[PDB]
Amino acid sequence: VEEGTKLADEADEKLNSIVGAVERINEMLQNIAAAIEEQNAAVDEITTAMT
Amino acid sequence: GSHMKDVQTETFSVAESIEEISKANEEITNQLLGISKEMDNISTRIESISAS
Repeated sequence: VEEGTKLADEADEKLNSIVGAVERINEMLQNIAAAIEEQNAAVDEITTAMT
Repeated sequence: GSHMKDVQTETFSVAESIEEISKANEEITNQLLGISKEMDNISTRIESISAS
């Protein structure tokens, strides 16, 4: 239990650090989704211009 | 007037020539107006291309 509680309290911290880290990935992924709405508006402005 | 029988042949040739030039320079003045409008169409369009 001495080294089971040591490795498990380290596996606690390294897994509660993922619940923030992969949420920081999600926050960046919502910001590229928002950039795709601008590319679609901009390519529609370029397409009516080139026509 | 012996040589007036040639001055009519000459002044006929000038009178028939000058009258062709008189309508031909009006035909050219008409073409210059039509060119001017079509250069303005080119001018207008290269402004629309500049804004595009």
